[PDB]
Amino acid sequence: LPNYYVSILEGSISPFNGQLYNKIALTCGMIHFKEFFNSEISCQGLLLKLVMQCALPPEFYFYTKQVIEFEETDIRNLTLWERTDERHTGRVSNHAELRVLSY
Amino acid sequence: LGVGVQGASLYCPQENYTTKKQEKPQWLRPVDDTLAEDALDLHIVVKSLLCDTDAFFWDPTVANRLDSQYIQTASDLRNYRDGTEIIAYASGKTGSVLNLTRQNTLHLNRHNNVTSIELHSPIKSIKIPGASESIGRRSNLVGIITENSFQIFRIESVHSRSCDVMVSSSEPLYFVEIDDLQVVDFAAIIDIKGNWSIGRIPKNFNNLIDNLHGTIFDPEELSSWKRIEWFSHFQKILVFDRSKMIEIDFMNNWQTEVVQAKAWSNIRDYKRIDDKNGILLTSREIIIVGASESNDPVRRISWKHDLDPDDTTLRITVQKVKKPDHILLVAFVYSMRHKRIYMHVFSHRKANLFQSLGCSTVLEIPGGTPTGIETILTLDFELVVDFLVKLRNSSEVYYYALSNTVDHPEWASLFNNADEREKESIGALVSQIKLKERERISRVQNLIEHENSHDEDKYLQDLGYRLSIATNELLESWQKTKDESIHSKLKNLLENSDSFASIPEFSSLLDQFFQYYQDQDVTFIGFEKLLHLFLHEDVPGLDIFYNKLLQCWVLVSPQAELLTKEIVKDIIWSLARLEKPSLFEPIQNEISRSLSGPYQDIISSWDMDD
DNA sequence: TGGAGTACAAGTGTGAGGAAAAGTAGTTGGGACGAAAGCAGTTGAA
DNA sequence: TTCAACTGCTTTCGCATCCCAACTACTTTTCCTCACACTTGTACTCCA
Repeated sequence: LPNYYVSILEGSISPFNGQLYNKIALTCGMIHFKEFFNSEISCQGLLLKLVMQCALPPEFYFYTKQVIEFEETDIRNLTLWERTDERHTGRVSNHAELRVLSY
Repeated sequence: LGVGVQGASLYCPQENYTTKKQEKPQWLRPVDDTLAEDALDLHIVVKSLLCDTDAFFWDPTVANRLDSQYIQTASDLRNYRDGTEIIAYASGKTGSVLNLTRQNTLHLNRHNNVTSIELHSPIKSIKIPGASESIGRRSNLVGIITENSFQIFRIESVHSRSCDVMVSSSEPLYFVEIDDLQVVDFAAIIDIKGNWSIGRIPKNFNNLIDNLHGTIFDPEELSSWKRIEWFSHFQKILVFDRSKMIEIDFMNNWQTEVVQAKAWSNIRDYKRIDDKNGILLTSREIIIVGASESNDPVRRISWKHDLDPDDTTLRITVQKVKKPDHILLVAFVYSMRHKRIYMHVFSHRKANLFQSLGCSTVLEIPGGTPTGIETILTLDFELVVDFLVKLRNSSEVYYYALSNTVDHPEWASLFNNADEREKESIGALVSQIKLKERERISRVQNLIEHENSHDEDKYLQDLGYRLSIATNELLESWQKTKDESIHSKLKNLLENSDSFASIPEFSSLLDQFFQYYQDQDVTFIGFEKLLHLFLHEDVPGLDIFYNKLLQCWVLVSPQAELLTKEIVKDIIWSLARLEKPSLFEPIQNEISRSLSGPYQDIISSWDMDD
């Protein structure tokens, strides 16, 4: 294999600055994740993970579930976001797991 | 006088077993390596306050913003007094306002009055020359360096009845040539970017350059860091860039290049140790304590230590420790990029027997990086030593003693709007949840009121019935739509999975629901072989999964139970993907895609090889 | 009780950057068993 | 009638200048990941 064909193949540097999230969206623009897979984040697990990170009183688990209900389109079923129109990044930061990081 | 020298140079480097032996056959450790022998030396900070007030590069011309040393004024000559300690630091807005005694630790005095002499130029260096013991007295005059001029201050009759230091000043000479000067030292003797001259200090403040000057100007050194020091009282000077040290004696016309540091290192800092023989140089890659020679006071290049860190912004300060048998020279290098010090211990005896002991490192405050570190002279085996630091990006100065024996406002400036009509309009939501939670602590409390009832055994017999026929409703679409050639929700029922009050029963009930579907188009993913991802251990069950959280959330919750119950009642309904078909459905979707791609992607798609 | 100016963000083209393991750039090392005899036609000068 | 060089012969078998290489450099082969300048409305009041 050629050297630039294998320097891409051997992982040197880790995915950084949202390089992983862009490659999710670039893949979902190539093949559509909708109408065959469920773009559904188990956000109950993610908050329970984030409760178990910093040992908080678990009422903030029940609060944050209510908080996302206040501001979310189709309350559950969090949006995995394909992109094919632009090569730009989504400045709204429409990654659903990245959204819960603000919530 | 030990043996292993070059004459030109002299090494005791980093743990490489130094290069001499006399072989003194005297049964008294018959060897005199430059490496010495003792026990350890651990250092402990004594953290205390003293006083208060594009980014990918850094300015070399800015040097310090403070100073601290014992000064003996003009009226202490005739009277009995000997030595007063001062500290003069820049202040203000752009670093433009330059402004005392020791009880047991150095602290600001009683009347604690800042003597704010005012300037109109950025402060870029604040230093005294020091003193001499051949002159017998101490200097009472200090000079500072700014962008617009060069200034000299003269400290006259420090007061003891009022703790107020009245200060006098000389003429601030502006620039005849428009070139930013760098370093002052006296032992207006200054170094401009590329050339130097000798300045004359007057006796009369009630109302310059001499006729001799020199230059070191290099067309291929690029930086703006120079430095000057007088060497060994002969009125020899030492001039620096980042590439060579030139020795110049203006008594005659005599100029010698001594250090040439272009090839693998660079000159970084140069402190003149109050010892009028020994003086310490910080190169890159090596620490040099090159002293003065008794035959010709030119340079006794003494035992130097190979320091390890590679950096572009290293400084040094040194403190002598005078013992009656020998003289120590602890050397403290510090950087502007991180938060560490690095030390080394030297010793000196009568026969120019410079030695070396070892190295250690300690840390600093987490907010900022150090930018100015100075040792208090302390008026002059359990080594004690004390000094002050100053960190960059904070205008505080603390005091430290060493004995032998993270909040950012940027996260604060992201919340907290000043909108009082929007204050409770935001704040209603924190009071809205005061309602919604108390219902949930009380409604499942009504399920706490009941304990394995037949009335709720009926409620769970009704549960699976609308899970069986709902599956039998969700199965019968996929068989007819199976010829798609190009999973589900399990939240279809919104009547139940809210008020069921047993974890071991519903775990069995779904296992009771698992056993029912022996048929095709229906498979599952087992929870107990997958529920361990939160506890990060071996969790083989759903019933012991509660038993881990049962001991876990005891203290931090009022009554601690149904909240812990409801989340365990949530997660199995949070992974509500139990609607896989049989094996047939993705396997028939494997074969369709390779037909659609060409015969070039046939050989490209082969799993399971070795 | 409509219009004149105008910053905040939704939204659209231009090249510029990043990395590696392959190859190629100048010096120095190094490759190479023979100091035999009486004798004769030509040939020295007398 | 002689001096001085040209002269073939001692045994009897078998033994016996051109090329290469070294190490460290610098470079090319390309493929992958995003930004930087432009623009219309909308928003907050602006002067009528």
